[PDB]
Amino acid sequence: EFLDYKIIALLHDPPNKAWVITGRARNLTQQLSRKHEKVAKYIINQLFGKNYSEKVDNADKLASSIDRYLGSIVYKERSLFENRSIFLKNILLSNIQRDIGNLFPKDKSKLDNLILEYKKLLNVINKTNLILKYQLFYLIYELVWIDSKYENTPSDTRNPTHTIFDHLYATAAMMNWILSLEKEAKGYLLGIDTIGVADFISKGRKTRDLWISSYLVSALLWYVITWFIEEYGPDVILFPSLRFNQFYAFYLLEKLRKEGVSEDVIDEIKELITKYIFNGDDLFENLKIPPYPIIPGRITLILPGLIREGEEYKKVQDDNCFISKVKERYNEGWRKLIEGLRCYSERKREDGFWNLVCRVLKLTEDLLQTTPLNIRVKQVSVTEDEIFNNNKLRSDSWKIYDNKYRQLVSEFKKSKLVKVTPESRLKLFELTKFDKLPQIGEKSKRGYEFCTSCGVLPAVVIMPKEDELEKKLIDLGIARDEKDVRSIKNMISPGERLCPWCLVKRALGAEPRLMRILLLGDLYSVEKIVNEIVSRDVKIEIPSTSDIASIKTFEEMIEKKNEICEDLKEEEVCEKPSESVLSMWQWFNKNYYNGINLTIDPEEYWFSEKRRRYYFSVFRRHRITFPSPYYALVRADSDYLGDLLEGKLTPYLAGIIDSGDYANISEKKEEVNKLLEEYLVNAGSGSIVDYVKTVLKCIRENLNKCSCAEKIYSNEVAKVMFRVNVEKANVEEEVKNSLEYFETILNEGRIIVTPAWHVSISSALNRGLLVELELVNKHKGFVIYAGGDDLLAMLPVDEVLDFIKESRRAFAGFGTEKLGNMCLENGFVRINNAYYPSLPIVGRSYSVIIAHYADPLFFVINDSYNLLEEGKEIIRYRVMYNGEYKDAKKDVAIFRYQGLTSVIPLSLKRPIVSSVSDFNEIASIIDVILELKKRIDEGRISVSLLYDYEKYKHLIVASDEKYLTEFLVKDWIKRNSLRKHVEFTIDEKLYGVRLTIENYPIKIPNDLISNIVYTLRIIYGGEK
Amino acid sequence: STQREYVFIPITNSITIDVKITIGGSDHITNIDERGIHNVLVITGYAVDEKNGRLVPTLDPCDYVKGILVAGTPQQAQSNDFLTLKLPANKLYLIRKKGNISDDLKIYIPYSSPDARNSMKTKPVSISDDTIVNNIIKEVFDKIYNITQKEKVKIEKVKEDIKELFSYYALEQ
Amino acid sequence: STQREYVFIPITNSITIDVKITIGGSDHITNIDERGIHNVLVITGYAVDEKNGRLVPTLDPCDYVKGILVAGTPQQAQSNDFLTLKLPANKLYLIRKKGNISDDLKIYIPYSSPDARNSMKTKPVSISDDTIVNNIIKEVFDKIYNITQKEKVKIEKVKEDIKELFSYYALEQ
Amino acid sequence: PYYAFAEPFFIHAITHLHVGSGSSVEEEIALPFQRDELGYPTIYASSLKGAIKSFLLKEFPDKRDVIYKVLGEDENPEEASLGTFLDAILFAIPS
Amino acid sequence: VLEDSIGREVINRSLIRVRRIRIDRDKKVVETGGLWSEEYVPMKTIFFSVLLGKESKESAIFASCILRNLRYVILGGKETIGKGIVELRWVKD
Amino acid sequence: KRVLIKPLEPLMFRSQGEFEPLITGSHTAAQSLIIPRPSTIAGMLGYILFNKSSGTGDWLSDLTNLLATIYGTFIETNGEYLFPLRMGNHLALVDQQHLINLPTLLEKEYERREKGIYELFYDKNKLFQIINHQDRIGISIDKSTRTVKEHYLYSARYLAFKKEVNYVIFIDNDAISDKINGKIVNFGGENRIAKLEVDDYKVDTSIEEEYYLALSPILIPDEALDNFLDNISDYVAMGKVDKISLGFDIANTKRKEMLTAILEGSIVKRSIIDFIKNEIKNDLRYRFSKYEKIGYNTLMSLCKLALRKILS
Ligand SMILES: Nc1ncnc2c1ncn2[C@@H]1O[C@H](COP(=O)(O)OP(=O)(O)NP(=O)(O)O)[C@@H](O)[C@H]1O
Ligand SMILES: Nc1ncnc2c1ncn2[C@@H]1O[C@H](COP(=O)(O)OP(=O)(O)NP(=O)(O)O)[C@@H](O)[C@H]1O
Ligand SMILES: [Mn+2]
Ligand SMILES: [Mn+2]
Ligand SMILES: [Mn+2]
Ligand SMILES: [Zn+2]
Repeated sequence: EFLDYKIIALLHDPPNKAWVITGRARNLTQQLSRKHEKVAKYIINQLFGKNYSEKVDNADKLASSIDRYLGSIVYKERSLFENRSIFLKNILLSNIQRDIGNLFPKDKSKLDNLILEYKKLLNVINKTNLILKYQLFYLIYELVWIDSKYENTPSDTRNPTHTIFDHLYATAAMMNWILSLEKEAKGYLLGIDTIGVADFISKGRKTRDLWISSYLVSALLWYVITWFIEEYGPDVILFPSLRFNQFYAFYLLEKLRKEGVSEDVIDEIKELITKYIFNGDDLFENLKIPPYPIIPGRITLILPGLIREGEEYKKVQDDNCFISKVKERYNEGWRKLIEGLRCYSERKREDGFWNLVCRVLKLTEDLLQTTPLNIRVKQVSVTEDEIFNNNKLRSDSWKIYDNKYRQLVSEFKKSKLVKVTPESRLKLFELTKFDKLPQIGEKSKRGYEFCTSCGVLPAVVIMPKEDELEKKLIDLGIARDEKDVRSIKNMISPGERLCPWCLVKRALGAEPRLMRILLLGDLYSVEKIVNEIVSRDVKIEIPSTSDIASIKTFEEMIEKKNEICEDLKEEEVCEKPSESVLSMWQWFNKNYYNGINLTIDPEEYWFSEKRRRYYFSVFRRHRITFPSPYYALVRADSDYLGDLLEGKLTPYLAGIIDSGDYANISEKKEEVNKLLEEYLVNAGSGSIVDYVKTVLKCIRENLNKCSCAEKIYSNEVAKVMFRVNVEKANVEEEVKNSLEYFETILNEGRIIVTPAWHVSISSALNRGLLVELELVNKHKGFVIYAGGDDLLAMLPVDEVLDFIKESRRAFAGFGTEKLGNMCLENGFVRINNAYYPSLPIVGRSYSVIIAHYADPLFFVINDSYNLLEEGKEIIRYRVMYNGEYKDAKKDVAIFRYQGLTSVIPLSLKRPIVSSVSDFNEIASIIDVILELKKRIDEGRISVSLLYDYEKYKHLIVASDEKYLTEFLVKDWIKRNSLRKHVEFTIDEKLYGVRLTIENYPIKIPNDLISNIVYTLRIIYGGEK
Repeated sequence: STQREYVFIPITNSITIDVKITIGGSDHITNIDERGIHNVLVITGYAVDEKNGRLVPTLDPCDYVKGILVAGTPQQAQSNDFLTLKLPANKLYLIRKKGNISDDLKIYIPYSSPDARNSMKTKPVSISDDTIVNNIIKEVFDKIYNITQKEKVKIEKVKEDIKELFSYYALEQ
Repeated sequence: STQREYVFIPITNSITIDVKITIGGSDHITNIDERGIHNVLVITGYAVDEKNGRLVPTLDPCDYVKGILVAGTPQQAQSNDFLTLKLPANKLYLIRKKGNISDDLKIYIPYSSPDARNSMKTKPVSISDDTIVNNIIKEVFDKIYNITQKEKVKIEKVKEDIKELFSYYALEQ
Repeated sequence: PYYAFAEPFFIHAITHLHVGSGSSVEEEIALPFQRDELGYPTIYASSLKGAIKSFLLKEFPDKRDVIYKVLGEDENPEEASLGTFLDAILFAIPS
Repeated sequence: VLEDSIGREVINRSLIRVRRIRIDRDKKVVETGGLWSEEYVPMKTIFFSVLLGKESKESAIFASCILRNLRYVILGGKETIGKGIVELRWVKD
Repeated sequence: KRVLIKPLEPLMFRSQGEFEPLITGSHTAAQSLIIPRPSTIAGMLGYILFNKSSGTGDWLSDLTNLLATIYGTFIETNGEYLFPLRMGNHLALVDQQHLINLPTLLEKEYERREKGIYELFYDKNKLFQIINHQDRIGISIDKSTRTVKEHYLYSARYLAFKKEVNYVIFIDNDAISDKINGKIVNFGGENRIAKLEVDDYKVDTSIEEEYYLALSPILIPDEALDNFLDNISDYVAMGKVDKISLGFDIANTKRKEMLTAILEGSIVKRSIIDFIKNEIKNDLRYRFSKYEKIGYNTLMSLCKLALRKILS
């Protein structure tokens, strides 16, 4: 029968929840006449009536931690520990609050207005797709709340840690478990992590191969979870939270466009999507796909013990259902994609290139059966024996979701010890021995001619070398005339050998619209997607490394449009843009319709050999700086994000409680017991903070079980009797459970995780994603992939220090400008008065590679990934912890340039932020290096400054006097200045900073002040 | 804590009658749950005394004995030929674990002469002679866990996987 | 016709006397050619007490000890209590297997009771602070080795490869 | 067989020498020499072979056959070379 | 033959490490970012290596008349600065 | 019995495909393997002992007409046998004493196990004390302009040896102990040079245990894959499975075949030794016999230096 009434699980407690409690004027409490959910009941008008006996006695106590922080008697009675004000504390930082103010539904009329806005978007849907209205509501319930200006509320002013939405979505996520146990029995946790993504992304000549590799990584997982989001609704994914998800919103309004919905209500929500889920650009309507791959190849799911095909939900039949299901769904996604590729190819047997796609797909189907990228799926289960006592929840029924989650991840660790590359699933013995290998091109005089993109698989298509290609492609199976060469040579550089998987990549990159095949997912038939793709022909141009090395030159040529193309207009440069092309590269769209043909190939014009005499002379006469061949590959990631999601303290002190300090926490007892109490006391202003710190004074110094609570029960029993409507007396035990929970935390050494924790984290993660997206585009970068914590973008070597500074400060949630509609503010993200938290306590590392535009992207990507993953865990710098110099691990910026390395710390305080004074210390050295870079450009300081510091370090390190080191650096700068009197004044907190290493081939100066000059040498080598 | 006895599971039964308790305490060591035996204890450096079943401690860090940890009293005929140690449950080599530890478990251990009368050499051994399998199942494996062949209807996934999982080292002495 | 004694190296002066005879036997199964301390013995499942240095056997393979062989007798207030076993010179574990195979390996190891009155919370360590190296080079590594002071001219590298060739598991109780 | 004969030689610098490696070392130098694993200067066998090959191809601009046989071929049509160089290890620097 | 500890200081002291400059002709002043540093190995330095050769009837000619004539060759870059001349003495004395 | 392959200078063992100028607008590059695949050492020893009219199309039938059962390869610094140890993409040289307690270390629970593997691959690792990749960027110069060509630049990360190091392989035959001892081989790629040393060295082989160490890539019959990749966690404890190419043969000038293998340093459980025998036909046995002959399916006890083939 029909079940899964989580629509009220999303509404049981309204977003008007904190003002109706401790009201200022008390109007809605008298104009609606068991106290405050009256409002939500009134809000229940669009769908089924509210069930009150299924989501407050469970799945609300189990979703968030408030049930265990406050106590299950003060949690519900909601009146015995009060406060006037209304704050909101960052989940990771209970230190900084907010001033909520009052822009919320007060009148009995405006609430009707918001109901009407929900209705007009939810009244055009019928009831045959019962699940589709819940689907769209899951997304727009917050977008409408914040679109109309309304600041969002915490779960309770007694503990302002979770925003009202994360609590709601968390109750909904737990409802998957609670329905599945009020029914017969089950409860599930499904995790999926793609095997070796770093190796897969590092496989491609052109950037248009990295882009589609990452896009496939995101899209295959999107295809497998399409089944779940349509089956059990969207709120089945606990990572990544799809509340601010571009892929999800795209799929959602595309499915809404499907089946027929008036194209007048589709816009009312498309504007919501384009403004907030995106940042204010609807190019995904002009590209027909979400422009950025943003799905992390590692997802989680809360699965219920139910299944369909009884036309409704029946109990699952076995305990191997979802593993097999996701495996077959994944392989099915890949096979559907390649089938659509072959269909779209046959639809264009002309154009040469697609003809080759045809005549190689038909030859290698038996080799394309295996997906180029496999996954690794684990699951953990639970039964009502664990969260029930035949009448209610158990005590320790809260520590279940943790113990299961902590369970699941451990399994992954086990499977991780063995890595099996995808190329091993093939069967290449009879091919590579008995010459059965299909070979479009020259049969290699030496066996079988390995590929050039993946470099590991035998190549199928062997483009000849560039000696005389036109007479070399016709007499071979590649071409048929002189016309196809101008389109085959357009996407296969002469000389490239291509494997089946690498050629499939090249073909998908020829036009990135077949990806919809996977983005929609059993939604349209493959032929229906292809027939759209073959209907419109708009070109999607992905840059190259050369197009990004030549950014500043294109810029300088749009500021001299006519003058620099007077002598031109015979070279197809000032040629008028004749097509309707567009790119996911925002800087490209910003130009092109600025006078210069940005579709040219710098490899063909000035990065070429037969030419560039012409172009050098041109750039010379018109005061144009001839370009540099170097771009910069920036890669980022958060540190100890797994440890974070597991609730550890390592993200807080990254360098002290390292990873083996949880194999035995007793050796780090002092630091955990200081930090956890510092956080717990600091979360919840109210009237309970004193109560809580008295509970901790009890726990502190191992005061025995309730042999001490008599010190504290007073502080509750004196207060429980401030209210009379309290029905029964239950204060004899709740004060015991409270310190039992607090001792549980302080003795396990980590905050116990709950679904609220996870949604609150992995929503801020996508918000930071949306922020860094607009950050990269500001610095003329090109986002290959950027999902939450990670990032992989190609920028010019000129705006990489600026970008690192800005992106680091923004990841903490602290900036200066608005980034679209995400107006970030000192640890929060203000979307038009809605304060969502951020990740200020989390450390983020960076790995910049200044690479020649012609370096092989395979090795560049491998070295970037290796530098990050290795250096971030092997180098230690002097950090101050509670006024005491210790050693730290993470938050470094590792620059490399063909043999020059440098590391730049970004924390200098091991708890990176505990106040609001810290938000300027963030990456405060990168702006020092910036200041120094803007002195050498102005010619005030000489570049000898970088080749002179050594004869000053040998004296500056043996020194223990600050005011002497200051004179010494001033003299090192004085001796190398060119103008009257420069002023650099290094901040004197960098002196004595000691970087170290655990004996790796990375060479690094042991002082930050020398890493600064090495970073400058790297940057300037980038302009060579 | 409730004490436990590591009993190697050899082809002989000169250890079968040493530990008595059937119910036990607040836990169990193995768990017969349709996957096989669980929490098999492996002691390295300690070969087996085939006759007069005991743990002959060699200094080779390579010989491994396969047995099981049984619950409770050693029949009180010990404290001269056996020895007692209390481990945190983390100093043991348990194999394909299922159950849950109690973070503290009294362990008793046999011991034989270090055999200064014959060259301490060794050979391997495996679970063959399919009839002697059920003989040790019904001799001691039921004297500790009698619920075998009683509630479980399966005979292959728990009862006929020992054929290659139990392999110990006999002195030939 | 060759009996050796197994001696360990803690940071404690508790094996200050182990043997009644300054040399004991008549051959050396251990060599020092200034390049390394060859043929040093390690055993698994044996942690060590510091004061009255006694390898208390905890059967955790993650607890070992690196100790050298020397001939002699355990003060003859022992040898009825320490371990007395013979090995066929094919099972003994040896680092830097460059030395001699005597084909006759009797060995006496400090061996005590597990004494289940506490838990065996073990603790490893690596030696440093050459004063610690020296207060045992005095009492052991020159007491048995008249070879010392003969080639001891590069007297440091013979002592530097002492550091990364020895590590045990203490109980800190 | 297969290196039946060997000829060692000293490479005595007549002028200063620079054999670059890009910016290959963490040093105060922008164009360092070719370093060993021990940081001592060296001349890679590739540089030595290429330099002597290029020199001989112009100092005996008729033995192209012999030099191409021993020191290998340039164009794609090739065959096993039959004389190799070992990396030049620094012997003695002046002081 | 110095000890390895002081040898790698004396030697790193023998290596030439110059700073070079690129001058703006119209004002005879250094161009911004027109300064770098190099590293030559001193005159009279000695390197050692071996020519390993198989026997294929070209070696009998190569190693007999080509090699007998070689004394000076040019190694490495910057030969306009005159930084490549070197002399090959064969170990036959 | 034992053979020491002492490199005279840094060596290059490429592992991937093209290393030549093919795309006009990009440099090439390569990276060396720390331990040469046994195909390399087999081919070297074969090059030493060659007859010029045998095979011509087999490259290992006639090669196995020359070699004994080559046993796996590992490092030896100063009598300190270093052994490869591989995690997912992590490769470390660990001494012997850190492999004994290893099977128990991966069967420990979560934090203990991860701390152990971390200190092993990161702190008790000795790779970076003996070997560091030394990059060597080269160029091609066209005589017309005396300058680098159109991006004819290549970066080959060589293998620098920070100290006296050999490679240890054992070979059954003794008649060869004199015909390769003191030979200056052309070991490895890029025209590098090594020297051979031979001395009789008794090594114990016939030993069986529960956990083994892949001293050499364990080849898979290319049909048991679906029977193998499904239940991988039941055969290898830690390590790396991958698709490798057996190399490049000289007599035919062809890239050798491609086989899924279990790379060096991986830890295989005993349940695999029979499995392959259970999952191999009668003539693929005749082929993998030669494969094991040239040194591929080599194992080693984690307790003692006891080598063991698989199909033998
Ligand atoms: N959509 C994506 N596009 C590109 N890279 C991604 C994407 N999602 C995740 N990654 C990266 O892939 C890696 C995933 O973590 P991890 O799984 O440890 O790496 P892996 O390369 O997948 N290897 P493995 O750990 O064995 O699965 C990280 O480097 C991520 O930043
Ligand atoms: N529990 C988790 N859930 C989801 N993603 C995770 C989890 N743990 C790690 N990841 C992500 O998986 C990829 C690789 O994680 P990884 O970086 O290896 O873990 P980490 O905890 O971030 N430690 P670190 O190496 O310091 O970064 C990145 O996308 C991580 O953010
Ligand atoms: Mn992964
Ligand atoms: Mn991370
Ligand atoms: Mn990692
Ligand atoms: Zn390929």
